[PDB]
Amino acid sequence: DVAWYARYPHILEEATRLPFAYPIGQYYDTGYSVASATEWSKYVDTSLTIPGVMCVNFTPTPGESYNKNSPINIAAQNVYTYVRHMNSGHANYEQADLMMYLLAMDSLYIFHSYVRKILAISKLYTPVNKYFPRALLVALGVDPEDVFANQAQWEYFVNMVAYRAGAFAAPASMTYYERHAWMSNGLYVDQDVTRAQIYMFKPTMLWKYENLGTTGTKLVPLMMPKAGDNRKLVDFQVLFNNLVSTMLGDEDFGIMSGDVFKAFGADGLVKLLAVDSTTMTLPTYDPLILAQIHSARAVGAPILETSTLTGFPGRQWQITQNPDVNNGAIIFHPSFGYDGQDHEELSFRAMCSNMILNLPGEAHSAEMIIEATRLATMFQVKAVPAGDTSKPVLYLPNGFGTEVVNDYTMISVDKATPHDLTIHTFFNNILVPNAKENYVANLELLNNIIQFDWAPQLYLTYGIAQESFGPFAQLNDWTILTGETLARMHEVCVTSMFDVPQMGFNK
Amino acid sequence: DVAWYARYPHILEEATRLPFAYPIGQYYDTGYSVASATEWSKYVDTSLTIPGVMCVNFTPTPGESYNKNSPINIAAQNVYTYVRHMNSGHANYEQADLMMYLLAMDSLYIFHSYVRKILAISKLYTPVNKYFPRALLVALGVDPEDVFANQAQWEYFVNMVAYRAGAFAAPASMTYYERHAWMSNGLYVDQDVTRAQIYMFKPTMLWKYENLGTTGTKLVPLMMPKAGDNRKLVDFQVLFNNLVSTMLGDEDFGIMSGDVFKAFGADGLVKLLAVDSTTMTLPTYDPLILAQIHSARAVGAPILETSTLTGFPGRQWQITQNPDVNNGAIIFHPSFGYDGQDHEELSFRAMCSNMILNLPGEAHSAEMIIEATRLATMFQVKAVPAGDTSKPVLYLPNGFGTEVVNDYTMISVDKATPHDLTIHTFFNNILVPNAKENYVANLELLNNIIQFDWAPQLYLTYGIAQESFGPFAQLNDWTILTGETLARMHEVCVTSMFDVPQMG
Amino acid sequence: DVAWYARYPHILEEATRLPFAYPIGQYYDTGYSVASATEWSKYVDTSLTIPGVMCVNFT
Amino acid sequence: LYTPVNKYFPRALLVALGVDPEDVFANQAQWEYFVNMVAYRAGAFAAPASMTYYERHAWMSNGL
Amino acid sequence: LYTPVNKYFPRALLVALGVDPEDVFANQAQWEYFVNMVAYRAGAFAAPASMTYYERHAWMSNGL
Repeated sequence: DVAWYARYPHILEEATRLPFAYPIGQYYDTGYSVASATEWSKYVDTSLTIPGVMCVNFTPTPGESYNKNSPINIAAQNVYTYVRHMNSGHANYEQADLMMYLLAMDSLYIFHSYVRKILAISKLYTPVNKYFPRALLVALGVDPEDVFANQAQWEYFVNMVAYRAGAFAAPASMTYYERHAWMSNGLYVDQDVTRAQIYMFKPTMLWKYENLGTTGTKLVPLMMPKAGDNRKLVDFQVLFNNLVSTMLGDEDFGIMSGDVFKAFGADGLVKLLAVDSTTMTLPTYDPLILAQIHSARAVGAPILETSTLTGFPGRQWQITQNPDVNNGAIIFHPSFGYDGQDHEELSFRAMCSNMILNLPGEAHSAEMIIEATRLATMFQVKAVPAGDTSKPVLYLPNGFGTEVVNDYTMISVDKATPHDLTIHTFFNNILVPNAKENYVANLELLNNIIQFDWAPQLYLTYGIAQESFGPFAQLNDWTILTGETLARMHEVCVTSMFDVPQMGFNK
Repeated sequence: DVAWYARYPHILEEATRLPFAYPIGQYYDTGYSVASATEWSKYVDTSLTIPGVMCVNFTPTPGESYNKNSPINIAAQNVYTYVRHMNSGHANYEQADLMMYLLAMDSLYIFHSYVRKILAISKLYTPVNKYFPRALLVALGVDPEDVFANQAQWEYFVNMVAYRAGAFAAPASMTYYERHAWMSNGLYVDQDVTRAQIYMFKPTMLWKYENLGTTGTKLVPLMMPKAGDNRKLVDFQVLFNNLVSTMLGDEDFGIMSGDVFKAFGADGLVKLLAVDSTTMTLPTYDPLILAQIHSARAVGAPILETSTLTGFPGRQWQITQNPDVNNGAIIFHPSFGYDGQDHEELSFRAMCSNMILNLPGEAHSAEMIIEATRLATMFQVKAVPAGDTSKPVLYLPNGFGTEVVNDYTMISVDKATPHDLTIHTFFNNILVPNAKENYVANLELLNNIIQFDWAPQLYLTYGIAQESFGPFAQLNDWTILTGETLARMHEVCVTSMFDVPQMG
Repeated sequence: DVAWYARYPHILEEATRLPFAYPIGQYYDTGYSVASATEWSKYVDTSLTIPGVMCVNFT
Repeated sequence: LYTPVNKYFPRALLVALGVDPEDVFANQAQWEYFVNMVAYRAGAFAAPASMTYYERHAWMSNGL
Repeated sequence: LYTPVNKYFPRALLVALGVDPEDVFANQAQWEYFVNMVAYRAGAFAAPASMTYYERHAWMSNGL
């Protein structure tokens, strides 16, 4: 529309001629336009730190369960009828034992997907992205040089995990295993461009099986390494030995493995595929994963048996069953809002309003709405403290999906020299205390988060004003979602996950 | 993928039936998910306000001009030897008289586009955007109820402006006029959706002609209504009636207009669009103008003759032409960084780093790079103050386009009752002092700004941290742009805007 | 009957898209329309329980 | 009986009949043997089908 | 070799051959390359293939 540009294309061509597409992964100085502005030292920001990795730290859940009408208890009955009665299984276990076995197999498979993602990341190098692979190895909690120096041992340990897992049987058509394996074994770009931001999913903990004999059967948390840990292969081997120590000597699990093998055949079982030296993972583009990560809503740290929570004596996360308690129901009723410290993280008050679910476009198909709400978990009531002096504030949900988000971990480069990698972990809620080195740090945090495209929505609590700000995101087509609607969607998605269609019903 | 959903499709159908497409322009209360949480009053943000209007407040510039070797003095020479060699005779004017006439014609055309947009906005209605049309009328500075009550007089005034300014001749082959008409006669969505957010361009000031007789000519600023001023038709009539007061029955202006009419024919003149009580502009999607908004870069308030600048005397913005100064050349070097007071607005220190040209995709053509940098203006040095004491800090650029951005104005809804329109005026740079109330207010402004898609990139300085934080914008394929590159691009675009295809 | 609904059918479509057919057998909490009303504890019935089985016990 | 839209199926109907619902799920084959043995033992006796007493009681008792 | 129907696999068969069953699990790559290095070093010597002594011993000591 400017006729001068077509009459002089050469002048326009040598006029612009700009660099365009700097490799991300390293610090970039912009320099000064006013050269005398070194007298205003910190008042001129010449830094440019583009982040690369946001790791979503999750816990695998069987859904919320406090009575026999839970989807996990209905699934326990539905799979026990197929294994025990429709296929003539053994009679030395109940339905809750079979479902606890089926839940421990999931933690086994998530560990396998985790270590093979560690394997496949360490072979990713490109000139356009200097975060590959080291920042992604840091976000998973390993020593990035151990996987380089001991690559063959890692590569054979992953295969040995997959071979040892063949000692147990678990149905393949149960979509719980497929969803957890697809979720914890993927690199996801946020934009589908050349040098995009990477999303990952790491387990915060796994579920460790514990036998109690007469007084039931537990699943306790086994903590996974966090992003600053620098764990070697020996640590992951000790973790895998700790995960299967209570499972290979158990005769109940041997009987249940034989029964699931007999009921579902050999081709109807979960098979962990073997990897080789040429096995590469590539970061794909998936708009459903991004629709999960946007509106993912973090619950906080898992509560442990050794965690000090004043006013909440026994409230550790555990999937329990007892034939005396709740007439043999599988019970997972966890408290949320814990952050690892014996105080109140009072930014969790910002999660006490109704959530916003915004999606791309205007279509909003039914399975798109059921997929975008998987990691969203709203609180319903406060937990009641046991006593008179309570330091934290714990919350009870209105149900949740098969995964809850514990927190997020963002890997970026440092603004100051020597520009190392920076690890910041955060909830959806972020408290900004009244100190000088909190406001510009939170602003760096916010600008690093908005580099990620379908990021989680942030809730910023300022302690100076005693005021939280609501959903810090750009909204396109949103709904205000209440707790009963999200509870209905959660019950649907958890019922679909534990459904086993290999049972030949008409249905 | 999931075999259970195909077995019970009615469950998945009825469980996920949610009302989407909430109308924007309203306050929405999300409610509580924890019913007890009313004891934690401001710690639970149950509020949701989406903004609708970001008005880019611009000033039309001729480019930077220090001497006769400037692009508009070269363009004055070019258009004067074109016009003089079709109108053979005894001309009573120079190059510079003709070019200052052609620059006053632009302020007239931008004023006509401004009041025509005021009329054409007032007929806009959408049930899903409640910002139409009162927020767009508040952002332009007009009282919205005055345009609805006095519609026929507004239409008569706009048709009379188009009839009076349309009596003068200006060449249509000069793309200066077409660019200013494309900015001024335009409603632009940031995304191609129905509940999109609106970008507008409004002149901060216009250039007012005054003939200095023997001592030359001058173009002085005439300020426009700012947002929330509730200006009536009588105020815009006063603005028009001192904009064209020196021009409307004038001898020399008629001679120059007749000369331009004989040089460039009737088909080669700038046309003015008329209104007929059905004229309605619609918000279009133009990613070329959104790239300029993304790389836009505010320079501050215009300096006037009445402005108090301690340590800076005689720094007012003017397109001056004196025959005894600079060999009779058109001179314009405005001083930037002024915000309307005497306190050294030290958010402007954050504009002393080099800029980031953010641009989407992976392939960037030469026209796209030369068009996206049009509202970008980087400071180069500090202006030297006259005196030991100096309250503000001013800056000199390395050139600028045919427009500079002075401000941005955001229109959203108030979260407190009643939910009227809130008006927020800001630069690219934003100072956050050490007070309790303005941290969450700056969060309100930041989240309001990120609702707009290709918004200008922000710089945020803090009081107690004593540091600015850099470009607050989601990046893409970017590049770091220096002052000499932007100066070359500004030279190219000031040359291309004022170019006339000549015969000589 | 109403000529405005035929002019803006998408507004009427999206404004009245509600999830019906709630499964029976569950407790449902309706919530509060007045957020302050938790100070009036049992005076606000936010509960909803639909029964399912009536067994006629005969001889 | 199972319906995802009625959570009273089947435990509420088993509680209303007086039976422990988990005992019927755990001991399904013995329950089926007991019911088939009741039908085989009581089916050894003769009662006239032209008496509508039996059909009315079967219509009430074998009915949801 | 792992299967749900036979809990002797593989540990009892590793015990019957006289190895630590956990060493072959924890050092699988080193075992796998030592076997190949044995097969490569044995190529330093020549022995006839049609002599059925080698075939019988190899088929006998490599079978379950």
